[PDB]
Amino acid sequence: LPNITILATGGTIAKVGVENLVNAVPQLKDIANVKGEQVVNIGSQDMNDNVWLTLAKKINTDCDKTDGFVITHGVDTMEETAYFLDLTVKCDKPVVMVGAMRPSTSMSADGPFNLYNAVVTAADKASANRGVLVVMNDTVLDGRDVTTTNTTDVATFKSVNYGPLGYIHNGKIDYQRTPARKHTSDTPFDVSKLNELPKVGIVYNYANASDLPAKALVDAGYDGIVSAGVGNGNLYKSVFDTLATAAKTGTAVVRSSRVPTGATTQDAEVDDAKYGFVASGTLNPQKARVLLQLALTQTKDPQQIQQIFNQY
Amino acid sequence: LPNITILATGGTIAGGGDSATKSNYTVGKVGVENLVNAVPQLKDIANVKGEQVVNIGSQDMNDNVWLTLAKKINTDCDKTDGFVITHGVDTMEETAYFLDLTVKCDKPVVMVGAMRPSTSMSADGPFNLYNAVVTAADKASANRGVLVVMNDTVLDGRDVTTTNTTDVATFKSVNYGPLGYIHNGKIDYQRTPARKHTSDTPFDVSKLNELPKVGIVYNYANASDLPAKALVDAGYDGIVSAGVGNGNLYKSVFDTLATAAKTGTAVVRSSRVPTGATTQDAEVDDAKYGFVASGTLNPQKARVLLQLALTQTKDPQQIQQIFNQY
Amino acid sequence: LPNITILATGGTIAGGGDSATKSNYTVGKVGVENLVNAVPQLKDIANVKGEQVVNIGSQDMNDNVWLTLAKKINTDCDKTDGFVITHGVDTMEETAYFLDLTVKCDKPVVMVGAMRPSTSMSADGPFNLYNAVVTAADKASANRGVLVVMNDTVLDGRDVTTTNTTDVATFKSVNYGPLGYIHNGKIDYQRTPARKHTSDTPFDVSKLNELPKVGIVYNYANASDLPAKALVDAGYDGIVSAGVGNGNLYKSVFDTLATAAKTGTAVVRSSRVPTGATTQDAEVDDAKYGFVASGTLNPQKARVLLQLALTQTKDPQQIQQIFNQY
Amino acid sequence: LPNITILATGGTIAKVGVENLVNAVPQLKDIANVKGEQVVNIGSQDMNDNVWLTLAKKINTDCDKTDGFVITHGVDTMEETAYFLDLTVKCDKPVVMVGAMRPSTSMSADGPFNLYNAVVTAADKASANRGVLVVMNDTVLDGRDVTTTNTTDVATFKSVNYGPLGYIHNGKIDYQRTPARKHTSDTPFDVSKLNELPKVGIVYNYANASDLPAKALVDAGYDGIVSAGVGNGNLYKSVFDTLATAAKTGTAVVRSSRVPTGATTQDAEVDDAKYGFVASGTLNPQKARVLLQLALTQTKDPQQIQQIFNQY
Ligand SMILES: NC(=O)C[C@H](N)C(=O)O
Ligand SMILES: NC(=O)C[C@H](N)C(=O)O
Ligand SMILES: NC(=O)C[C@H](N)C(=O)O
Ligand SMILES: NC(=O)C[C@H](N)C(=O)O
Repeated sequence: LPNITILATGGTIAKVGVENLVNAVPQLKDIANVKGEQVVNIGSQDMNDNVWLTLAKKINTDCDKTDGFVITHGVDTMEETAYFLDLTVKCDKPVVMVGAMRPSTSMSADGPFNLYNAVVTAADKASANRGVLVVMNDTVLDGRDVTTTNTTDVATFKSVNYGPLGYIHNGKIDYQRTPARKHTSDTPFDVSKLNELPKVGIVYNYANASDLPAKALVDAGYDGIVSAGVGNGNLYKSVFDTLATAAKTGTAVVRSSRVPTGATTQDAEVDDAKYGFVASGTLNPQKARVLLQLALTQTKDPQQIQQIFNQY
Repeated sequence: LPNITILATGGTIAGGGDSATKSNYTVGKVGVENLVNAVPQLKDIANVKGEQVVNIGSQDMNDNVWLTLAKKINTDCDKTDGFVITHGVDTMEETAYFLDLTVKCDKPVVMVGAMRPSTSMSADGPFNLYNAVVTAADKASANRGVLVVMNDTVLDGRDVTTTNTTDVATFKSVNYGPLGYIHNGKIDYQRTPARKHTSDTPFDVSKLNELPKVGIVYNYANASDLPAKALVDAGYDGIVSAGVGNGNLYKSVFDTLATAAKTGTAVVRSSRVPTGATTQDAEVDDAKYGFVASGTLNPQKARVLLQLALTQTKDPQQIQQIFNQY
Repeated sequence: LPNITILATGGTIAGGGDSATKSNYTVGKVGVENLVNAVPQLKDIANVKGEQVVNIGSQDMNDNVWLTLAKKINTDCDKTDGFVITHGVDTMEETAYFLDLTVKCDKPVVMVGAMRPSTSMSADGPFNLYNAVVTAADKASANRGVLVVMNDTVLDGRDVTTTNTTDVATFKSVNYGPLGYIHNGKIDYQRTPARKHTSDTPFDVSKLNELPKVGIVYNYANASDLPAKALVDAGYDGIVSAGVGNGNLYKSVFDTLATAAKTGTAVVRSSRVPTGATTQDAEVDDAKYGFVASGTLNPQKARVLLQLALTQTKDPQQIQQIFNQY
Repeated sequence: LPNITILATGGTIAKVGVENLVNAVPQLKDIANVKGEQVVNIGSQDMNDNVWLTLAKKINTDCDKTDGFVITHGVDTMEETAYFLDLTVKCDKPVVMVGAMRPSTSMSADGPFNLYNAVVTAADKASANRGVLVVMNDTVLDGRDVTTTNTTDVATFKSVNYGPLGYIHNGKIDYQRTPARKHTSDTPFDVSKLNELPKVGIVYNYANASDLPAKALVDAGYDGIVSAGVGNGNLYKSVFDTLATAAKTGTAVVRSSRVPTGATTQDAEVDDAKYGFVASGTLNPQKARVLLQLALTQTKDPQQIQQIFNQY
């Protein structure tokens, strides 16, 4: 039976401790020897750079001591942690994240079977070399494309652009897809000796949008700003003016979109080369922030950041 | 044949690039007469009159174009059988909900745009405009509130949103679904929005020169409170939170909006999550902080209702009631 | 607290396997009392009374269980405040539309099932049944026709379908969207089906012992006409075509149904395609062949309406009118 | 510039001849030298075994004479032809199928840009070794998972279980996925010397379903029957009884589902081993018929057919 390490971080799936979660699912003994460690116990709405750095280093350090990792986490920023670990984890043994939309005490609580299926996924050797995974609602989702689509639905987690890697049925996964984008040990991002990440903020676009958010970030000397643009990454004129300034003043600017699916493209309405802006592609704002932080540990050059956004 | 007025505001439906193949284009560069003349079959279904209100990308849409549109429809109601509004896709869902809450004309108001420019191969704008006129000319379209017609579908202004950056099929009513489908110039309506719209709302913009100041802040891991603080320091009437999950806030953002709400800033919890209600009775004690829960209203759509709510009241209980009825 | 009757028919909500982990299970093996007793919180929202009508997998649902359900609801209407019907997922969308067209009780009728057996880890059935009772007990649920409540969502019997073989979230109203969403025991209704249902339909099954014979044939490349010929040779009252695309037929299948329609078999074009109307004024001259276009009705749902239509009339024009109103 | 062969078969994208279709899109000269051949001019509702056999042999024979193939086809059975060619084509040069929901003469006709994007896809060398493709609505879809989801929508074609391979924007594709299931030259199906396929029929399940369709197929001595089951591939009792008989009497039986997404699984309500039935997995009825016909050119053994349904 596989040795599987659960790293617990909190979320609705749990204040409840790592060992209690395991004990609630005695069928885990059927498929793995599971050891639990508490990393934090926080709502993922309070997830932060320090936790991300902790997790990346803990998995990188303990890779050779276990066969697989399950990370119990909140739903709210699961998609941000998953893509951060996707880009920084050098362990090519399965790393699976799981949470729950309903608490332990709720009718038809989703947590137990979710944890079960996450351990099935971490225990499957076919799961190796697919990068960091999210397993929710009997589905195996790659850390780059996966996102929460509904505020309360148990089926919230979907890979809305490129689809899932595999479905789980009766403790077995039929894997039919693997992410082409470079992940884990195929990325140059090395966080082993970092204690902080570049400061990257996100501003929202809408009708009559204020430039004051964008100006507060520039005024604070932020390393990068992601735009949650309208439609194909477009910018209200005030926000465009403040970000045009930012980009030629030592702030990297990424155009993403508030629109829940599809790429922010080059060659549409915005001359990215003229402004020194970067097109996020299918990365939504919060994912674009992840990659922009990491790109900025290697470069400040807008053209080299665009190459990163085309590769990872 | 019914009298239909097109009020043009620009958008990619009125855009052009130098190639029919290349994705490059500039917006709001073609007049309404040009859009009308690219749909020769329009004569078969309506007496079309075009007026050019503005010629902008909807990325530059603003309060003043909203007040101008609402006042014009309300003023001209008795002069026409229906309105079509040519507009950009990017903020269509915002304009549509604004007009849905402020127009008192109960004759069909239909918005329409296009994802491909007028210059491109298989341009979507011509059939979209044909289908928007069909809808505007349909007696059954009346008393449904303000509509968006895109990709053979009639959507209500409240739930309608753009779901994809490039796809001609992008416009969907992601929570409650479309009102009807258009085939061969006919509509089978099976739904009407229950939320109050148009002549059933108390919002009157006929005398208004401006709208209350409402901003949107994004939540994410390690979110800066600096955007929230910038809006509070400029004395904003309202802030909408694009929350994570069921409208949750990073602790820094939480503390700044809690403080803001105690000095009388209106604060609405919405969600960055593309579908589902931001509910009461979740992780946030709204009554305790004087916050308002957006329901199915996404952050940009919650702004619209919060701006109009702040023209009646600054009370968080009464703003909650408004978010439960409109 | 309102009086709610559960009429149990079996389904996976009443299923069990020897493992909480393994996918193996057998259906309709648990009584209603057992389902009631696994939802202790039901006492908080209703006075629940269970009656076991049948105990079957919905894969074995049939005309006689449909007549038994409709007659029982109609008979007992005055004895209760609402009905919940525990049923399998597989044919729920068929039963739901049958009852939507035949029940004259305008008190909430709510159907509910589960994708995981009662024995499985994170079983969906207990919260599903809680949420089906909430809906049945909600005064606002009345006059909406027959409902399906699954995964925190209230769906109308006409548009509701199962979209996934295993997913707890499978039930969706794929053309016109849900009626409301349930959070913390409360419902925000924003839609009601416009098609006529319940006390607005002319269909009366109170005296009926049987339903007219209606079969379904599948279209595909190189489709055999043998299924179609088998139904015609047994003198079927109606055939529904699961067409390709916009309800198109392979030429062999076409020729057999054309022939059948000229001897008085009712023939409805539906589509194997999971969303969208099978329209008139496409590739098939329906008036020429005496065919009927199903609209948004999928083949199994078109059967339901064709069976009930054939109890009033065998005329293709009047069956077309029925498919345009119900 | 790539040499690209268009094989025309009909559909709404066209009675209009192969050369007229090309001439309507003069921008094709920008991206390929395109030669057109008329194979048939039929509505794809009348697609048939003979056409499938023609196409497979024509592409296999002409592989070395061109850089890429585009097949113009009706929407209605596009998903059946695509999966047939996916399994029988030995050319690992791009094979792209395209159609249109609207005719040439319609307002905002989709055909022109659809054909353009199909040639972009056939001309891209990154398209090679992904198996037979469908390009519709700016999307590249694998021939196995792709299906029509709406009767009239231009965006009808989707890979509803595993998602698309790539999006097309400005004549370029960002490919992020490839089908894992074995296709083209990785399959043993060889149709080069076949003039007919095994007779496989499809029967529909619903409440009070007649056994008469299933009995007519058995009575005709059909080689196989696919069940479009209810839910997870289940069978109305009458249909189950007639198919239990078929399976032990020289008819292969495949359990598929009328439900538009998800696998028909083993280990649910049906003892497949006891009945000698095969579970289709994510193959819908009409796709299951494709693979069942081809499996039956190699074997009649239910256990060997199940292995085929687990591999292709
Ligand atoms: N269901 C959840 O996990 C929500 C919670 N606020 C979290 O993300 O931690
Ligand atoms: N397709 C479009 O219309 C996009 C454009 N930027 C607009 O919103 O005006
Ligand atoms: N989940 C389910 O209920 C499936 C079952 N075969 C039924 O329809 O009775
Ligand atoms: N749009 C289409 O192609 C439909 C047509 N009946 C076909 O498949 O040939």
